[PDB]
Amino acid sequence: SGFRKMAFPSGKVEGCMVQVTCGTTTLNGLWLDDVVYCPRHVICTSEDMLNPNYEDLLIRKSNHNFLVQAGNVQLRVIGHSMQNCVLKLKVDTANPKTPKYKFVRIQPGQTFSVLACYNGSPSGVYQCAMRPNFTIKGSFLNGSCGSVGFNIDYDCVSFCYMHHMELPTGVHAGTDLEGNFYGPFVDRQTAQAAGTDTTITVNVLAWLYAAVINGDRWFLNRFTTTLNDFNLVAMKYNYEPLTQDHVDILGPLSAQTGIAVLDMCASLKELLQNGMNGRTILGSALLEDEFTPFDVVRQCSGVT
Amino acid sequence: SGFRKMAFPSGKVEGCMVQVTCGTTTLNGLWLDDVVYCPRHVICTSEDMLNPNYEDLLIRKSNHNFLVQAGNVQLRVIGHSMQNCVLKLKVDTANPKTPKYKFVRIQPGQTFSVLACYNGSPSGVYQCAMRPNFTIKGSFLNGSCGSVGFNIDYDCVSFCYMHHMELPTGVHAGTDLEGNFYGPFVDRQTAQAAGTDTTITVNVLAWLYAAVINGDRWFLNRFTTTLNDFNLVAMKYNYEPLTQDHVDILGPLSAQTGIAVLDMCASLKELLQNGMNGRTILGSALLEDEFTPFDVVRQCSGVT
Ligand SMILES: *[C@@H](CC(=O)OCC)[C@H](C[C@@H]1CCNC1=O)NC(=O)[C@@H](CC(=O)[C@@H](NC(=O)c1cc(C)on1)C(C)C)Cc1ccc(F)cc1
Ligand SMILES: *[C@@H](CC(=O)OCC)[C@H](C[C@@H]1CCNC1=O)NC(=O)[C@@H](CC(=O)[C@@H](NC(=O)c1cc(C)on1)C(C)C)Cc1ccc(F)cc1
Repeated sequence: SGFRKMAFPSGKVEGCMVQVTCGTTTLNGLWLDDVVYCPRHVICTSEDMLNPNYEDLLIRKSNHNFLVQAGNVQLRVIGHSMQNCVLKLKVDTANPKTPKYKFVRIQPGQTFSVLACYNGSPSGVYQCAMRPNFTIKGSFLNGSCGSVGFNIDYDCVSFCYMHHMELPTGVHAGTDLEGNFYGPFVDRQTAQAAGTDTTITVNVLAWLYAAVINGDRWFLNRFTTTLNDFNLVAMKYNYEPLTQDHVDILGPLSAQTGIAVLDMCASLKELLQNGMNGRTILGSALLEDEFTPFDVVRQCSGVT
Repeated sequence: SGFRKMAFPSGKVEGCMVQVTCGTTTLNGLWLDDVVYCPRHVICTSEDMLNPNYEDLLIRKSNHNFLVQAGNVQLRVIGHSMQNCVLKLKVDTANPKTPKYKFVRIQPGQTFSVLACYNGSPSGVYQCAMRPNFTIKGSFLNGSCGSVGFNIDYDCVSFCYMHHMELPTGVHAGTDLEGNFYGPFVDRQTAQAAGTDTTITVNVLAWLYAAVINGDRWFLNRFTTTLNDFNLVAMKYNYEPLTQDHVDILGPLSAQTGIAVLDMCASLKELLQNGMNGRTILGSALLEDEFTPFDVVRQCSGVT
């Protein structure tokens, strides 16, 4: 038993991380088959970043302006292509460590593992969520860009995130592996509004089932509610509305514990109204929303 | 910027994980060179676990009663030895993925990465601390035993932990890689008292520095204090006393921020006395103690 913020094992992704250099700019790239993927802003001089014309800037680059190091081995870049906000660098070598992989675009509320890298070297692995406003609360310093987020489905790495930017508020923004930003964000150093960040209500409920499974039950009350009563209270507290799809997703946890979703909604309504009164749930003094119902089922069934 | 509970990349340790089977009992093993390391309780039937005589049970086993699977490859066991609470199985094949490695015994308050495994397969990586009472707040299910904890110093993997036990209180106990238990625990299904779990004061201070670096300053107060004033208050709140070694170790963070250790001690004293009043620090509604000063330096400098 016990419950922790758990990342997927990072090994299959470590063997894909290379260093991409263009003039001063050194950041991380993802080496799958004979293609290296990185942020297209590797081609920007800090001055460009104000208002970059990425076509005009890329046009003035040759294959040879791009330095790719895989450990100590140099990869010959034999092609440079722009797909939305990512650079695709064709290389002379297929990566022999390439795992089975897909590119996915994840939805708000979904979690992924981030392999935080600097100079194409892995430093750290942490789990986080796509926030409803399509930001992530990550840990990223200078050189971290091109760090990827991924899920693992047995043998298949599903890449969902590539890190491009921090907003002045200290939260993070990036793209799927086809170079489309999550959220209304652009790869430009100008004022960008995130949106009001709401709580992921379905995830809070899954974490409350996590809590009951680990013997933390003090917040289980007598009452019940409706999807409509609950949502009317939830919106007051900047919580995402709960839909029937959310209730059906919470089904297995409901069945395991013998607590109906709408009884757990009734308990969460209390916690929002009356507060936690200084009691912790699974060692946290606040309601946690960065665990999906799959994340909870993984870690209370032990999927490998 | 940003700040997360971050595990080391798990790749080098994934390459060492094997499944060990003895009669019914299946659990995880660590394969370094031509030796497999696992919990000695692999030889116990659930009935034995009440009061096991490990000599009498081991005596009745031969090299061929031991099935080691490394993915699909069966390893031929050519020798079996007991060192404290671990089995050493001599195998015909040195592990070609053996990294540079040490066995270290960590101190209370130090952090490590856990690679949670089932049937010799990696499922997840999370960071935690050796509690002052020599327990860990982990996530382990049935089959998790032989899962290891490690630190990584560039290319060298320092193994510090092998999981053996959950206590009835839902916290965890295990050994160093020479099979010595952390704390007063034995590998038996009998009543074992953990000890009073205190807060790791040096880690709380490092985390407060982490907070100031990330723009979270609201708790920086007017006062100062002495090592003795602070410690006198710290003991009242079940915090570990702060020593000169702790002040010296907090030096880099002190220098970075221009905030002297005893000024941060003075701030922490207030938080203990007044409580947190419902505000958060780095997204937590309580004082976090599972980040060392090295962990904070790692993540506010980006060591790779
Ligand atoms: C990754 C790239 C890098 O380090 O370059 C190689 C040397 C890096 C990661 C972030 C910096 C520290 N924390 C991070 O997450 N990203 C950058 O270097 C970009 C930094 C930004 O994201 C800036 N964003 C803005 O300029 C901005 C300001 C406002 C109001 O809205 N957006 C913040 C640090 C402010 C640099 C960059 C790259 C590409 C761009 F199109 C713009 C900026
Ligand atoms: C790992 C062993 C494994 O993989 O089994 C091989 C098939 C596993 C870890 C725990 C299971 C649940 N979560 C865990 O972290 N260990 C066990 O299966 C042991 C179970 C325990 O540790 C029990 N502890 C006690 O028996 C106990 C009771 C008291 C007062 O103090 N300690 C808990 C389930 C309660 C089984 C085991 C192994 C070795 C032993 F010496 C005794 C018991």
